[PDB]
Amino acid sequence: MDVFLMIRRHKTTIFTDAKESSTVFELKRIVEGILKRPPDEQRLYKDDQLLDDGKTLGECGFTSQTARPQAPATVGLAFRADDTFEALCIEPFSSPPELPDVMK
Amino acid sequence: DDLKKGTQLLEIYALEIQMYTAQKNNKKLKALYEQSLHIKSAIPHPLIMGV
Amino acid sequence: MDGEEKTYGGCEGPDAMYVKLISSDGHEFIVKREHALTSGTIKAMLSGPGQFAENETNEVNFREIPSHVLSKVCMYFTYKVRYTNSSTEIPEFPIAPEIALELLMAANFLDC
Amino acid sequence: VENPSLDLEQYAASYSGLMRIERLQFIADHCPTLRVEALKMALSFVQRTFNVDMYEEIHRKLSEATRSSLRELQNAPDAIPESGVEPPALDTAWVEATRKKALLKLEKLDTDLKNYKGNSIKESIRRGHDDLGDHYLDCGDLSNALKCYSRARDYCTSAKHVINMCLNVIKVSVYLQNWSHVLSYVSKAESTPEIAEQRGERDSQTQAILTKLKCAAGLAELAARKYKQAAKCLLLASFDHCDFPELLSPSNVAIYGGLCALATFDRQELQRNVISSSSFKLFLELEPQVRDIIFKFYESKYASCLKMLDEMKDNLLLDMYLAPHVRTLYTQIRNRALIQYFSPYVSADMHRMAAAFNTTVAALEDELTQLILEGLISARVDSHSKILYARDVDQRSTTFEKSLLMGKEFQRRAKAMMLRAAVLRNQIHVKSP
Repeated sequence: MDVFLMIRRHKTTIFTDAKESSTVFELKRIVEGILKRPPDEQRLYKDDQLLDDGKTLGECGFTSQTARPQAPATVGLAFRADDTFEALCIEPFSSPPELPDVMK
Repeated sequence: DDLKKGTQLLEIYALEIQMYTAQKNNKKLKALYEQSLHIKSAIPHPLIMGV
Repeated sequence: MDGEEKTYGGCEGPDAMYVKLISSDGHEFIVKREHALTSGTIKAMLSGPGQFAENETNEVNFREIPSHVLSKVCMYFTYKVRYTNSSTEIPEFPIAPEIALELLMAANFLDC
Repeated sequence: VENPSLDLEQYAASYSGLMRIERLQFIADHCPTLRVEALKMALSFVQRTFNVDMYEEIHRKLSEATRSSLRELQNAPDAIPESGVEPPALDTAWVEATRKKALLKLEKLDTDLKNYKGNSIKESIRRGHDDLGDHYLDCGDLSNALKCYSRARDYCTSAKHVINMCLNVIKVSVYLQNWSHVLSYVSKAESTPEIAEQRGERDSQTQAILTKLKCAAGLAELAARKYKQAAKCLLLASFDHCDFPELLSPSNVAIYGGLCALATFDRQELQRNVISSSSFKLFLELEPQVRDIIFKFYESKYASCLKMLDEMKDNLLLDMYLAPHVRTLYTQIRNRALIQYFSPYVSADMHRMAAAFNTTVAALEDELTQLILEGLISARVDSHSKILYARDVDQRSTTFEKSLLMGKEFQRRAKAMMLRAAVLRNQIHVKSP
């Protein structure tokens, strides 16, 4: 039923819970109370694509099999550095270290 | 605990039993028998008690 | 489109509603407060340190856990809390061979 | 076989969701006469709350019954739905309209659920879980329906909230073939309300609570081939619920419990269970064809009790769950009637038994072979005179020899145990591998 998403922006993930087919404007109000920023400055993206305020999460592609609690989906974040978007690309996680060869 | 002879709640249910027995409807006679136990615990021994 | 939404609802909270977890590569893992109560070392930091339990400055510094290890730890906290107090299907958790050897050492440290 | 005489109004108004569609498709695939009315009523249910998984499967069977000339449905449909009634067809602009309308209803219910959680109201959250659980069933999300009912368990505060929640998990566990989960949930729903409230639902009762908990468990016990446990719980339910919106019909509990106890109980046990109990008398009075079976079985009337069994077999085969049980329950009732009939006899004639069961001499000889190996009797077939004789051994022969064989194994196993304990004394363990 419930789906979990992560808002990553320049090596900074934000774990925020939302509904399956909820409005996009409702998700921006939750980040306002944690970042002390107006919701009009944030911009949610999905696979390098600008979303709309009139649409919902269920119409884009936020299903139960995709945004599972065990493996959430990456959500883009873009602020307002001047008048347009700011961030767009993030950085992946690090690589695992060398495994001990004495155990294999 | 004074005078008796005067029951209305049990007289209505007793009149339906004499009518439903002619139509052979055991589904309604079983429901009317359970409702007669509450009134039987508050009446002496008149004539409706034997019906 | 349709449907009535709530402006100040859901899981909206101040600085005391979400915690902060500092990784070893510079990543900042900000999760909920109820999800960090599964472990033992993280829960001990919120009860202390210290005579100030709540001060809008709660943070977790992990110098031994990098970024790829804490990425599965935060997902394991949500998987453990959500899949309780119910009776539904529980899918299998995808665990990599290179991560299983690292997740075992982190589970014993976090007491989970 | 199939039966053209069957009431489809009561069989479709008893269940809802996926059970109403599956029960109607099995009738059309088995009965050629009841195929147009079965597919028409099933297509009308797709209009309310549209979907995309159950709208393309129903139309697949309609095109194979009207366009194909191999079936009898050709002179009336003429390979076109324009024949008397106008069922919903399937075109290009219909596969897209049935998907956009279903997704619009999901976004409206999901948005309202987030607002109810922010108001800190446990009554609005529990009410919204029932609407989301039944919506994902008709669409095709079998895993999303169990996630909505499982979250409503923490918002209970009364006895009616636990009963309404436990009844929803049974509907999802039926499609998943989880018979063990149904038996584990009916026990929890019986200890909280203490069996029909704490006083019996005031004085008069219109919809009994015990009947709901006793009817949902009978469907899972029948599919698991458990006729002994299903016939012992269906007798406690009474006819006081007036049909069901999402459960079995009241005209099927008398057959489910009447046919299960007829194969596991004899004649003496039937007069004390399905006859002495006043709760099962209300269910048997609705269908007089089932009450005459018990009376004919007690009066040693196996000739008339067998002819009435095959007459109702064509009507029970049109069902979905009772259809696969016509080959396991019918063979046990016929075998039980033959054992009880041969108990007072000891030298029955083959010519008299063949004329009583409406059979012949050739079919009667084959029935005696399957009655000795499978049954618990002891008869002998004498082919020299065509008379079922009886030749049993002495009571002292099968008792002295059985006790002597057990005494020899008792002394052999006791002496062999001393040999195993002998090597365990001088420090000699296992050294073979």
